[PDB]
Amino acid sequence: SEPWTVLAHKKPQKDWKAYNPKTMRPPPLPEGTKCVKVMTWNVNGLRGLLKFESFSALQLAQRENFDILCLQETKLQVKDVEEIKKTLIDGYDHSFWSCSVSKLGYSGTAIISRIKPLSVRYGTGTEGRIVTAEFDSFYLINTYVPNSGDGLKRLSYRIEEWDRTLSNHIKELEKSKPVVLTGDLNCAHEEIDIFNPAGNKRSAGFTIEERQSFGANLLDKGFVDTFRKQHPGVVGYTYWGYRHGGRKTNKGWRLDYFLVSQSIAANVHDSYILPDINGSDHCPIGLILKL
DNA sequence: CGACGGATCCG
DNA sequence: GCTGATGCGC
DNA sequence: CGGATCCGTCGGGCGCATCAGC
Ligand SMILES: *O[C@H]1CCO[C@@H]1COP(=O)(O)O
Ligand code: NI
Repeated sequence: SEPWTVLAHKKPQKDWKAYNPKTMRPPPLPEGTKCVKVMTWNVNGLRGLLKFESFSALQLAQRENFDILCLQETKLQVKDVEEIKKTLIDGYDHSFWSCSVSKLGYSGTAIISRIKPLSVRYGTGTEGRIVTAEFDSFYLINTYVPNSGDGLKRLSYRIEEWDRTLSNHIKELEKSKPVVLTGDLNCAHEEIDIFNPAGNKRSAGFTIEERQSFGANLLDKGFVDTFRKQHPGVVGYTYWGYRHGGRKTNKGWRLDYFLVSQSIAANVHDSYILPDINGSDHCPIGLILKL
């Protein structure tokens, strides 16, 4: 059973088709084409993902042979890094772990690479949400965006504080070299990125305030949503809530993105989703960027 | 988080 | 010290 | 009027830190 190949939407369109990674993906590049492969996955507790499947990271390298793996919601403490650092995967010696010191066992991002970055820096310019990694031709920012929560308590903090600082961080990097922004942006951009847009108008993640900041602070600053631009009018989800068993019915959201600067957006070859990989409420997404 | 009614618009 | 029960915020 | 909004409230599943009880 492949529920992601079936189109589930409350207000769909005739031109829309459900994402099928078997058929809707292009084939890999010729052996030797200078490129870089990046994967992103919200693990919803990395210690819980490994208790479920120990080889979750290895089975990604076996299926895609990525160069860089970006993670969100690792829910790791600063003391838990070294033990995970040795038992997650081999051959990726450059792993950087930003953990949350405010709330313990909460949030937490990571960037695990096999190519040595020129420089890595957490935060802008506490909850482990920003990891900027410099490379020979581009920055790579792995981001886990905070949620407004029940009652939209942090909605003003999300719009006037987080989305503004995140945008200014990305543009200051573009002054040097282009940007590949990945991670859990925690926002369903358009109505095609959610199965029930009408029923979540006031729900955190699909509020109009968050959706306008998705365009203003991010896309309208010279950026492209690779998956949407590669597959215009194609429904694909990267999240399914446990509360309603949404993964068995494909009733989900698209919260994980690969936003790439206009400079190198043409060099994007594939922006895919792997909805068959279980172990978390999210599923991994990938990017194949030509160099 | 999304499901499910009651109650407000509203053209 | 180890296992289960509890309360939290996605 | 009556379909299309808005909105009040619950039932709900999970990874973590924490906590007492054995
Ligand atoms: O249920 C979704 C809608 C808004 O945020 C949650 C996703 O939570 P994350 O696990 O992406 O932080
Ligand atoms: Ni989550």
